[PDB]
Amino acid sequence: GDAWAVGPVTIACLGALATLFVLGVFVRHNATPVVKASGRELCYILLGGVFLCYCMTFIFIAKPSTAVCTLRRLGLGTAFSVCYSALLTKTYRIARIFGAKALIVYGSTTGNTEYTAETIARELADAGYEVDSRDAASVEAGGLFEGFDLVLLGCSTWGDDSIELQDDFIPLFDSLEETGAQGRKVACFGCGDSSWEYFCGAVDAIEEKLKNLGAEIVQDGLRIDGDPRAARDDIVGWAHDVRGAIPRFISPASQVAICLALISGQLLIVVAWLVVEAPGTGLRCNHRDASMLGSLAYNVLLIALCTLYAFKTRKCPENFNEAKFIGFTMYTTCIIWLAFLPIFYVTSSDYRVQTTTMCVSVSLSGSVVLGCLFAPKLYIILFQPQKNV
Ligand SMILES: Cc1cc2nc3c(=O)[nH]c(=O)nc-3n(C[C@H](O)[C@H](O)[C@H](O)COP(=O)(O)O)c2cc1C
Ligand SMILES: Cn1cc(-c2cc(C(N)=O)nc3cc(CN4CCO[C@H](C(F)(F)F)C4)ccc23)cn1
Repeated sequence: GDAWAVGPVTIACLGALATLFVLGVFVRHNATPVVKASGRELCYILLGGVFLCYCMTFIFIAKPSTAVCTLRRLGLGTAFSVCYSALLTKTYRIARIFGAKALIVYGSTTGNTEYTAETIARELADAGYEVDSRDAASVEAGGLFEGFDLVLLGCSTWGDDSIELQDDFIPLFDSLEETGAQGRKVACFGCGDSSWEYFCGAVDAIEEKLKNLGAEIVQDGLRIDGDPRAARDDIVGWAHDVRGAIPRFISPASQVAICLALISGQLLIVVAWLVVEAPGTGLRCNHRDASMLGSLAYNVLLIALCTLYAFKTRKCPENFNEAKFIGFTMYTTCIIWLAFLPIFYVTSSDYRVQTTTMCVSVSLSGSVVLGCLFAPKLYIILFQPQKNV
């Protein structure tokens, strides 16, 4: 009578041993760039989740009792939640540190502010910003700041007996109300000369109109004297605090925190369910998974939210394109869940079939995380150590 359990137990043991091997390779090479360069704590949380997926088999195969019924209810949702919260936090981290995007609008005649913007654009590019540099002469005011996390306005000072903004910049300055500067993080720069009474008067003028509109001036204006090439060290130095506006780093403790919050969401659903509907029997558990689908809905949200963010952040090259492999993991995950959920529905009337299918789908969900995400990571660590130094 235990024949039906041989196949699922074999998968579960092979899968558990693979997950342990992956953890072993990772912990042995813990300070290595492949393991350190991304969400290290998140990849250990993820492995724990994959280990729990395989272990769920032993709970499905077990004879129903108060303890087994508790474990099943609590575990099915939790196992998945650990995986999909670690994965969502990984893509969320990628989306903040590389998702960030900046816009540079400059007004230049002799190419001085046009050079300042080029060297600023390079420094921001180096900080994982999708930088877009645009001359003011070829800029239309209406909704120009929309979609941008950071906006840098560059302008030289002109006018003989008084201050005057650079020729190309004036229309943009005149219709500044229309760009969407309210609540936007901004910073001004510009080239001028100290032989002139009002050194960089254009910067002061732009800073002040931005202030009235309700813009968030992150840093004080960069006012350069003479040739910008000789003040290059201060330009790049100014770029060090403008890049700071949108965080370029989420701390290891913060990653763990947001991941633990999302897992806690599942816990609260399935613990609250257990206290309302007391676990027990009388062959079968008292409260089936179909009696309350709130645990499943939460994991479907996590999968949906994750797959959205994974696709949006796919082209990121950080940590040997881990973003691409999270993509594959997630596209494969959707396919498993879209194929199995209808099977469970149309098969709900045969318990041994439900149990057996659950052993296959939960383990397959684990195997996909090991195959798409970890196997490529493993191949570099073990067979390409020169690429891991
Ligand atoms: C007609 C004229 C007016 C200027 N007025 C000012 C001024 O009031 N304040 C200032 O700091 N620089 C002033 N300058 C200096 C220019 O801003 C400087 O040459 C600048 O580096 C040009 O930058 P751009 O290539 O970005 O246009 C003036 C220069 C000229 C010839
Ligand atoms: C890949 N994979 C996901 C799971 C899984 C996961 C979860 C969860 N807690 O996150 N809860 C499940 C509940 C059930 C019960 N069905 C009874 C009849 O059908 C119903 C519906 F609506 F889905 F059709 C639901 C079945 C499978 C569940 C297993 N494998």
